[PDB]
Amino acid sequence: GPRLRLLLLESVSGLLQRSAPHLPGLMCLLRLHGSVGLSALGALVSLSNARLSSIKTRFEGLCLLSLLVGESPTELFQQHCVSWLRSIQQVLQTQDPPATMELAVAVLRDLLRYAAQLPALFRDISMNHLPGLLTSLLGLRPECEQSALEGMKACMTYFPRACGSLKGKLASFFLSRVDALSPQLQQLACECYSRLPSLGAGFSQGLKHTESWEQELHSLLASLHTLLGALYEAHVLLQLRQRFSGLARCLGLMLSSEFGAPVSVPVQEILDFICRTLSVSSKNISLHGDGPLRLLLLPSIHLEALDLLSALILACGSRLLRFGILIGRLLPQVLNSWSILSPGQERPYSTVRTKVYAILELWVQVCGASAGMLQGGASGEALLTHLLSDISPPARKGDSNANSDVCAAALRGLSRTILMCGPLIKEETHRRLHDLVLPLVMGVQQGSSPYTSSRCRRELYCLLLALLLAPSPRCPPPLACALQAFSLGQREDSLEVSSFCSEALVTCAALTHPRVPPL
Amino acid sequence: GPRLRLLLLESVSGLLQRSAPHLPGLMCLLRLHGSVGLSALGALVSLSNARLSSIKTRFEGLCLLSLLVGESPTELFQQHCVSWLRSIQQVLQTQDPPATMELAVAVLRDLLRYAAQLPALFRDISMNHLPGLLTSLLGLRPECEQSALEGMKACMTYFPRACGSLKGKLASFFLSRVDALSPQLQQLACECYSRLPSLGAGFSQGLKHTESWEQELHSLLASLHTLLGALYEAHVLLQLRQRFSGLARCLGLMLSSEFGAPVSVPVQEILDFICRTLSVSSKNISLHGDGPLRLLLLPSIHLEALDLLSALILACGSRLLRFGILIGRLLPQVLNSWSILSPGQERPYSTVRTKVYAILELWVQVCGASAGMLQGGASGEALLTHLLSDISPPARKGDSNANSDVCAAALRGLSRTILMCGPLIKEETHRRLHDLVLPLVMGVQQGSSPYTSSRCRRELYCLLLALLLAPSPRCPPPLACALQAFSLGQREDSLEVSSFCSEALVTCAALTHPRVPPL
Amino acid sequence: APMEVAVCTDSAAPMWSCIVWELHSGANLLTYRGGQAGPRGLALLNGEYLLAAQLGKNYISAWELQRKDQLQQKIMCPGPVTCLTASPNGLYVLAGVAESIHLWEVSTGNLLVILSRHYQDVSCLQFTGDSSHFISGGKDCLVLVWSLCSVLQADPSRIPAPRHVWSHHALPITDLHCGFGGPLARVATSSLDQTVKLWEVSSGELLLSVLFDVSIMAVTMDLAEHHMFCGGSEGSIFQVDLFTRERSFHPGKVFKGHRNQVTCLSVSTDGSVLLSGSHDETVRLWDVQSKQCIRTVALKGPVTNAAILLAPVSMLSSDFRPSLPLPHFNKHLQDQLRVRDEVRNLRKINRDLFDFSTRFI
Amino acid sequence: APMEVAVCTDSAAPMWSCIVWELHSGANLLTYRGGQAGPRGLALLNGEYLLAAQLGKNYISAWELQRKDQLQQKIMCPGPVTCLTASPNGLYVLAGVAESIHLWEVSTGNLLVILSRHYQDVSCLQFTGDSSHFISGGKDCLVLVWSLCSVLQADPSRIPAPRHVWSHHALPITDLHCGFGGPLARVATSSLDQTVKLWEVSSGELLLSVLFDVSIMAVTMDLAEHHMFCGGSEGSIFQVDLFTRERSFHPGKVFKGHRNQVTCLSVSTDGSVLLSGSHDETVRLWDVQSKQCIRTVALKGPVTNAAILLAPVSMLSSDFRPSLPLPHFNKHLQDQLRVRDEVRNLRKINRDLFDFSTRFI
Repeated sequence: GPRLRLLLLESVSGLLQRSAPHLPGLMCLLRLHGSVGLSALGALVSLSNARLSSIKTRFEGLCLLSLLVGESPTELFQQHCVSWLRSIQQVLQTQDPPATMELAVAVLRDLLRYAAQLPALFRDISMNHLPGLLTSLLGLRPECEQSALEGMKACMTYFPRACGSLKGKLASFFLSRVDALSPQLQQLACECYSRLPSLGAGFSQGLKHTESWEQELHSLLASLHTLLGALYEAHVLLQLRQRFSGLARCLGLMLSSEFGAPVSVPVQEILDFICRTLSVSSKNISLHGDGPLRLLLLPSIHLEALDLLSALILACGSRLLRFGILIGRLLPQVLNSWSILSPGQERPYSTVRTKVYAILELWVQVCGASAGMLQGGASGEALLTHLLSDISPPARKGDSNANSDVCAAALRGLSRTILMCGPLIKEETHRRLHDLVLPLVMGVQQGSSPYTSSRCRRELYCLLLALLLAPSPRCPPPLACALQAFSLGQREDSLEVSSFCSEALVTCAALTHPRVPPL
Repeated sequence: GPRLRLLLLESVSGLLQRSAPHLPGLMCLLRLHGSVGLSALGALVSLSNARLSSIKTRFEGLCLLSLLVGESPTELFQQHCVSWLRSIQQVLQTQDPPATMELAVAVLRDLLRYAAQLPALFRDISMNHLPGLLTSLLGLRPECEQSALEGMKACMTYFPRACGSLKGKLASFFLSRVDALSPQLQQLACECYSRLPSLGAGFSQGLKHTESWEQELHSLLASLHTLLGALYEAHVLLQLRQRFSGLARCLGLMLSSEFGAPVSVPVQEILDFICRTLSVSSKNISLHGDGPLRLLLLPSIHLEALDLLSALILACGSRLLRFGILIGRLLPQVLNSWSILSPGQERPYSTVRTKVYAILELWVQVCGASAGMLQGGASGEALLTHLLSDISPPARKGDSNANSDVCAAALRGLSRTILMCGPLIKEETHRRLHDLVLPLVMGVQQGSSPYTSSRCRRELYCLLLALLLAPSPRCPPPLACALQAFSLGQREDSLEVSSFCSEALVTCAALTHPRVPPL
Repeated sequence: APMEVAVCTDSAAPMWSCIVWELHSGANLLTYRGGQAGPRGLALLNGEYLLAAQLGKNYISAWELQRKDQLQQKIMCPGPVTCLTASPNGLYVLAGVAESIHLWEVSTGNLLVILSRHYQDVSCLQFTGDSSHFISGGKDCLVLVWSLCSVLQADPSRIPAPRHVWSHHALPITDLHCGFGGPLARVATSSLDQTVKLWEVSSGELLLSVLFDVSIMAVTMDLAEHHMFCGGSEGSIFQVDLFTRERSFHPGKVFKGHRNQVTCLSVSTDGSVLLSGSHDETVRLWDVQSKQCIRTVALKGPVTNAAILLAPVSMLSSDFRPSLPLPHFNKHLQDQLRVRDEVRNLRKINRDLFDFSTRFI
Repeated sequence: APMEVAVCTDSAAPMWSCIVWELHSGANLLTYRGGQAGPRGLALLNGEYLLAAQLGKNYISAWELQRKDQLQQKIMCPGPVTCLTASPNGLYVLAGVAESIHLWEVSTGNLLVILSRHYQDVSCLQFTGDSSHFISGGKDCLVLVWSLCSVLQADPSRIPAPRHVWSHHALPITDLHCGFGGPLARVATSSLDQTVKLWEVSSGELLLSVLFDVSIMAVTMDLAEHHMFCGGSEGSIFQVDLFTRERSFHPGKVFKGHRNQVTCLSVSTDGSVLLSGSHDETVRLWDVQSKQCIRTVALKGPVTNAAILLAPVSMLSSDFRPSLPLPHFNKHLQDQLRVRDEVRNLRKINRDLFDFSTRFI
């Protein structure tokens, strides 16, 4: 050696002062060698500071300081972190191009992450520097607002207590950006706004933090209800749609992000809001005035409600078991809302159906065998009919892999549901699945179908293995036909399909050659 | 509816002529509704052409034409494809900002993909327009060179025969960019250059194409050998490194890409080159003059050779079985070359080891039970020792998930190798794996270790299931302990780990409750 | 299996009510005092709380794993508590209150449902591995299998019904054991009719039935279900090999050394070590292979509870505190939770950093 | 199972040498003429070529699946060819030339290795499902299990050795059948010593041995290995249930209707239909459940080959041509291939397009 490579870099740094474009490659090589992790380190630090001092070589010094922060020894880091932080803060107010600001913010995020784990350095950095760093981040140019957000995020991730004094001001910086047409800026603003309740001291074992979190969630729910009522009552409709999406994404991020203190999650209120959003399908809108614009905007509102439901499911887990009835009534309702051809082409509303099937898969994942999916009732029957319609192939301009992606999502949902709830599932469902899937796997190996994509074939083989693994106790699965299908698929050209078929054949050998006598 | 939404968009297009930022969102909604994919379509086409005619509203018309090409009916597309192509070509020579050029190139790629599948339209577009489109793409500004490449790629993907007349010129455009410090530009240039042998008529069932492919491969091998000999003989060393990486990536792309005609792949020559590249580990370089720079550059050369080996494995499949001895001697040699601490921190040369383990996993995937890995000999023993060292946890500034990623790669390789070759593998290997893995899975649920990442825990549970599924016939696997570990992991907070443990428990129930008597 | 521990309670409880001691060491890792836990009335909630149904009382006491005499608040019940269990995921608490089953959710403490399908007092409650189903046995000689989904999602107008009703036993059920899994799990029941029955949860079928010459007061199986250990009413433990509907055990497969009825049976994770608590005021530790008593521990009264379990970080860390406090469990018929190891790896952060560096260039 | 077909060859072959006909229809889907294929000498290479070891000759003929009389080039061998097989992946061709096994790679046509471990003529060659191992049986009463990895990666100085040598049979081997899988596969062998043996490939152990009163000339199993069908030397097919090391079959499990020795046995994918070719110049199609002859097809000579297999797109598409020509197979001791369905999906292209559109803004 490390000393030899470090001395090499110090000596051949004279190319900079032209190997500036080569500097990132050399720097990746230096961190790959692990030479950093001390006269050589001190010389590198001094050269980095000298480069940062100038206004034309700031990129080189910033890269050097990025490497230093990345792989400093715990001794060098403690003694030089304050100087590096001051240099980064000074660079953050230089009227530099936004790429320099982005690099400085990334380095600052690394520095703050590595400084928060040193109790002696943490408190010093916090009290003596964090308000100034936040003020500098708030003072960036509009063109660099994106960068500022990451910096703010960093300050709110590792130093939350010291961000409280400016918390309200930070809020003014976030509401302005949650209604932003740029998806990355809007997502980052939502992520920053979701961290507001965690700022401050949080006295009494985070009681203040819990109260702030609950108040923010209730305010977001009220605002979402007002926006939804306004939407369902030209440019203004688009503005309300954007604000609704931003607010709902903020609420979903608050649901599905780490928080310091325990909180009380109102499940009934969020579920009532989701149902209210999903309860306008196609006919309540009608067609008059701005009615067609509402009809155009409706799938985006439905997708945003589905994202909210996904976040709630992730946050709560199996605790939503007593609302599973509502969830299993909601899923086929959304499927019925957006269901509508020539072979090939593409069915409309495919994204909404994929989101619904992902919701189904996630729900089965978090609820295990208690998900209660495809287990009787009108809602389960409707969901199964939609799934079987979306996985069936459609039996001149078009795509060879037509409707492949909804097919793959439905296959994933069906295979997970079968693997986890197959014994509980009725035998007619299993027989229908066999009669639909066995000809499919036999015919994919032997036109324009969803199964021209290898991912769909992999999901179909996964569903076949799930039917073998979790069958009805009263309906034995077709083992020989599935074995033939797996043998055919292990000779397929696609690597993922053949590999899955090999592993599935190993599992089927376990299934076919028992090790202990049965009972 | 569709007619209502299309008429809506036509009427509320007066916002453009300000909802221009809202136009992409409206356009995504329009393609999600499936309203396109015919008076409304004709009006939309006319409005798009009018917008493209002006120099300030070109983005709006380009977006509209993108949607039209995306979801046109096969009747409208045939009648308007020539006009859309001419408009795109006209836009491609306008001295517009590079974002407009990128959008136009994306739309052109979609148009060419959808036009090549219509035999009547294909030949007309080809002969009457493709040379002019290629000339326009070659004539773009340097700042838009990136964009040009995609366009060229499109022209070489769907209209290869008509690109032959300019093929040589295209080559001059690609060699200049394969030695490019921008990773995206270099990758795109390599992808474009790998398509050169497929251009032209290709007479005699692609005999000319096969000959051109073989000649290009041999020329690339000779150039790579010359570059490697020069490297192992300041700024010039970096230039040769960049050229070596570009040429080797071109060769790997030629190996692992679709080609029209059958070709003869020289496996011995490429393997000899890979071995020659990998045969300089640490001591041949020494330390004098530019020696340390060669030592710095060496891991990148080794990684590029490993990428070449990966491409060769993907291209050839199980046909490399008779070179598997060389492959299994190479892998532990590279592991020994880059092996070097305090708990936590990070081991150096981690990327090279991850690449080696990915090579191992891919080799097992393509060779099945014939991979012959960990099945006796010094090379297999060395590989196993390296794997077990890289998956063992290391039993103040640092990362909690230290060395997690090499651990995950080694776990994936080990689990795939066990699942596919476990019965052939000796029992002492299985016992060592049990003694190392069972305490690990029991202790992850109960400091700074690689297994603080959920992905490593998921891979460890996958390895446990592989040991259960493919054990030695003479060494029974520990079933009760693995069941306890899976039960503990299904209650883990991480969703992926708990879901995998649930599915693994279903598989273990299949393994524990036989359905037929044994033999 | 890092430090398997044995958790034992007796009836007298002069100075200690519960004792946690290492299997191979025998030293008292942890102690708890305050009451007298009843049979089948000991549970670990979420690996962080110790719930004990008080013997002959109408309430359930709670302890923290790291604090002695940590009895603070009680779970009031309308009648006497006969059995108590917690779901392995730690989300629900079941108590047998007379002939009924009370279900509480640990998230809110609400009394979710009172199932009154048994016409006699409930003797034992068990969960499956994944908490999808729970099995109840009572002195009504019935074994009821309840789907948690059906029980939780029931309109109070239509009372929940058991997924399965099993009435093959002729005398009151004394113990239940559930294997790993959910629908694919198997349940072992033992009765005073000298019979141990193995059922399949999903099909509801009777897989096996073994008859003994004495009443079977306890039953358990190893995780791999290789064997089945049945503790009788005369201090004799029988081992039945599940590798061989309607058998009839007849007397090398029996453990000798207990004097009074063996009421608690537990098997270590590896299945080589067996724990047995009896009414002779003794907990014995046996080698499964050699049928030899490894260890004998004397208590001050008849053993009511005894189990082998993997010690969580709670029992090992002397500074452990529960993440959430125990809620107030309502006596009559949002979610409190912590919202939230997917941290970016090392080439994750490095690839982000060099993407930024390249984007500068 | 879309259109399972039966591929049959006889000895006389007056006008047709090979016939492919639908199982449930019986109409000749395809025909081939030119020679007389020998026993065990019929193979399908890569689902696109038909290789036939000529009866009593030193060469192997080839046909394209869509062309009659498509005999063009021959695989010369130093001696007479007794058996012929191709790996299921279509990469290798094995031929039994006298006492030796010649291995060719279809990619280049090179004679990779000549294994001469048998001291008598090789009677039959089989591959496993994943082509990892191949099993050879000869008149030397030996069953040899070869790892393809070991055989291909051998220095010509050190001759390759079998992974397993099985000498439990006392009379020459007449047939081999390999189950699905590689190391975990099972192999059924049948001998003139009236015995059918089931072995495990990995451990090399003998799992089962069934003794009959007549010599067993053919053997096969279904994919799930539920049953085992053994065709004897008197025209009787026996079914042995593998759900029950050393048995002894004694005489409802036997198929009646063949007169001379049954030499070919094949089972449909579902296992409900059995194909049997005999020396009585007849191929019979049986219902497995009812043991009743569904169909009888008369040929012009003793049946040498008969199999049931899923018809590839080659047999269904009348315009099919092989992707690669057959190489020249060298007579004495880079890669020619097509380099390299991962096409971007619909939100793949849409997400790329809207990323571009947003990047403009």
